[PDB]
Amino acid sequence: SIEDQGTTIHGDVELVVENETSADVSSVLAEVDQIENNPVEEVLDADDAV
Amino acid sequence: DLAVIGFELDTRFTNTNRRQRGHLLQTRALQFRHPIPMHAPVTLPMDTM
Repeated sequence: SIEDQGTTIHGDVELVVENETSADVSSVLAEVDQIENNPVEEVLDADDAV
Repeated sequence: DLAVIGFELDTRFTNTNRRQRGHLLQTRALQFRHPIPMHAPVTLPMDTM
């Protein structure tokens, strides 16, 4: 399926046979995971660092 | 007119009453940021057939 294929040279063709097709992309964008773990680079408190 | 007119003393308080705190120590941190760039490619063209 197109979701699994990567840059096919000859190409891929699919027919939509669905009456409806929801798309939940909340977890697709990679920056979201980076932000969720660390909105900003984790830094120790000044006293904890020494 | 040769005479002693004044003086200065090397006197200190004894801080049993801790009126003078002196110098302060405070912990701080600086952070530096080094983002990694992409560099120009090198290509090996190869026959297509």
